[PDB]
Amino acid sequence: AKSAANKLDWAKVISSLRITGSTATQLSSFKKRNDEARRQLLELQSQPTEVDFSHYRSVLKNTSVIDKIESYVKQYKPVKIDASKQLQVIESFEKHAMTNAKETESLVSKELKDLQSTLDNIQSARPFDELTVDDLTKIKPEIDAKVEEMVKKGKWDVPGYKDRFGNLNVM
Amino acid sequence: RIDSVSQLQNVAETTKVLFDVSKETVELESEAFELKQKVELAHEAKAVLDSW
Amino acid sequence: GSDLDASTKQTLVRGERLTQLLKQNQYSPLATEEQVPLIYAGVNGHLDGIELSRIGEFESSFLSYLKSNHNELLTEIREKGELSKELLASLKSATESFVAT
Amino acid sequence: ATLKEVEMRLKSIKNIEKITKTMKIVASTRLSKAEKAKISAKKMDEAEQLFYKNAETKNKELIVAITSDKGLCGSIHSQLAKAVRRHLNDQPNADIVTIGDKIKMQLLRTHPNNIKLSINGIGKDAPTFQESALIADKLLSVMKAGTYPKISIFYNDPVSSLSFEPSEKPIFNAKTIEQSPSFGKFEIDTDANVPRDLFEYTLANQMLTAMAQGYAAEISARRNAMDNASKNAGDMINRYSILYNRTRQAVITNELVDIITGASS
Amino acid sequence: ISYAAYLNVAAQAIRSTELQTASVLNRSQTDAFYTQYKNASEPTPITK
Amino acid sequence: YVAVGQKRSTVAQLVQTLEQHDAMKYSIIVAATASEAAPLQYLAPFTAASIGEWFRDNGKHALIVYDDLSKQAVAYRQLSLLLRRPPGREAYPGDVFYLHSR
Repeated sequence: AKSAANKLDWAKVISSLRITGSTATQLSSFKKRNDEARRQLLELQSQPTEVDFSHYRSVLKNTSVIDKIESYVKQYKPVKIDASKQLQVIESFEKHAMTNAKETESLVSKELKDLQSTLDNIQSARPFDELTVDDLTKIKPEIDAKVEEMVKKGKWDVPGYKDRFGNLNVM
Repeated sequence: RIDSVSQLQNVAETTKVLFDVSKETVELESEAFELKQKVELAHEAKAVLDSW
Repeated sequence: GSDLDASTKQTLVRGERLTQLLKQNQYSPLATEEQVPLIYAGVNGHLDGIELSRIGEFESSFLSYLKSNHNELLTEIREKGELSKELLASLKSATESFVAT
Repeated sequence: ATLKEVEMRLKSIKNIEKITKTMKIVASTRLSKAEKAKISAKKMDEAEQLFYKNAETKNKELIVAITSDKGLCGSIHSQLAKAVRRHLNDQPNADIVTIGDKIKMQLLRTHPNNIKLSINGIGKDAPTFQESALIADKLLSVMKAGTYPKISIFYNDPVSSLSFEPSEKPIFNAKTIEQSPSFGKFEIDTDANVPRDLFEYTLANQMLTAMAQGYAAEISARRNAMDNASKNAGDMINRYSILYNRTRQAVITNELVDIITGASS
Repeated sequence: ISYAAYLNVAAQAIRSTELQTASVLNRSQTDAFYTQYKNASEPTPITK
Repeated sequence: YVAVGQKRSTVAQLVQTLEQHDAMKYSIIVAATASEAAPLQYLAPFTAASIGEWFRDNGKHALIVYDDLSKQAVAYRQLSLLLRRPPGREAYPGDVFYLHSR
């Protein structure tokens, strides 16, 4: 009933915890909970929808006013208009949402498998001893760019080299 | 990085279910408004009959 | 003017919360099925940390929360009148869930 | 009854009176030792101050404070607590090192950043060089005491033996000692560790003196307090005694009325 | 080791031939646990 | 709910409260207001009790509030003192214990 919605909702609350931001997500959840909690309290509040003209008409001596308000109740048996009012806007918003959802989903699925491939590539070929430094130049011309820039600069100090590889010095 | 990615992955599909469900629930509350108005009218009718 | 040690103040802190838990306004009876959770929370010290002022808020809200999700749980407490393993675990998880939020 | 509830309360007040009497006497006993110690301590300090005076040394800022670890000391704890807060308006960032549970709690509430080091177990015993020294050593290791170019220590100076005034003094810093106007009239080595040593040595020696002053103020204050306690308790005895006496007569009267009523019937 | 800590340990040792007063011994035995206080917080009350 | 010795206004509010919470529809309210006779007050718990016994006899389970039982004692005190029975402790006749116990 309401419990299917609310179990799935709260399961999503602790799932939404996983993602970041929810400053106005929670206001949406609050609204759906609020009004859902209102309608159940309404439905529990409920009186019978027509007079008990069994007891309370046979008490009354002032006849045919019970028949009046009976006819007034049976008149207003048609309550008022109701429809799916969000039926164009709910489909539009969810469509837009769905587009975004599929976009994120496809993106992360792609990225996941890319990360698997990279993880596998570092595992199946891990250079940490040898592999030509010429090959490191071949896989990255960033090497030659920096080397050329350093030679052009006329600086043979490489900063960063010193902070994780010592310097042999006699001073 | 895979860990970050995995969180987003599972969320991305499943959230659409709740998105729909929550709005669907709000539709049910519209129909509940009609209930409230029935309840009200009846309660009032009973009250007057008691006053008589 | 006795300067209490922390162990005594664990008791004291726990104790204070129980006192706030008991209070009930005149002409406001409660359903026993929903008095069992409140005591579970208190006795299992989940309220001990919770700030003294907002215990009443916690009580109100907790009941609302139990009405929302664990309304199945409440029905069982009505039906079986002794807490089963499943109920104790369900109740423990639920209570834990509501300590923050 | 009235009679019994009066009587049990009157007994309670009596027991309280006896305890406050007892405490007051015991306080006098303790006070003699406390004061004796304070003389010796003060003499010892004065020699170090002799150097500092001639040196004219002139003192982030550190705050160290000293009070009892336990109540029934009087208002030592809270008069110092208030005066720390006052001098914490004179520096909005200082690290307060609290030697004493009573000062610890009060300051800990007001700024829950500043409390950086705190001790516990000092106050129970009369001050000892060993304790002061270890705290000084810990002040150096944990807090890096020399780094602070200001240090000030708080204690309660026992102005008169019926009074205690919360007091502070400035502990001199090693940077200061170096550059102090006189430091050259005094002669010592160029391979001297004299700043790094003399600072440390007076870190404890001054601190012990402060503890001796504080402890003496604690014991003095409790003697005053327990005396005043005895007076207040006495008043309560007199008040419950009159109540007891009246109530006793009243019980007799109430019994008599029942008897008369019976006799009449 | 701190210079004054150095002197302290020496003083404690120096009360050891022996003839000594209880008050000396009390003066040479510590009775405290320093409660380090983090920023509110407080690392363990290590025996001083 | 048995109400002995209470002012008409308290009682009237009480019956109103019970109707307000719509809990009047299974209650019996036995009343002996403050004005009402000390003999009627003395008799009032005991006649409430019999009404209760009708439930008890029927096998029905019910609950009887005797508020205030203290006012029964005042009533019996008056009753005895004008029957000129020798007055007990605090002028409550001694068989007040018997009255309450039975």
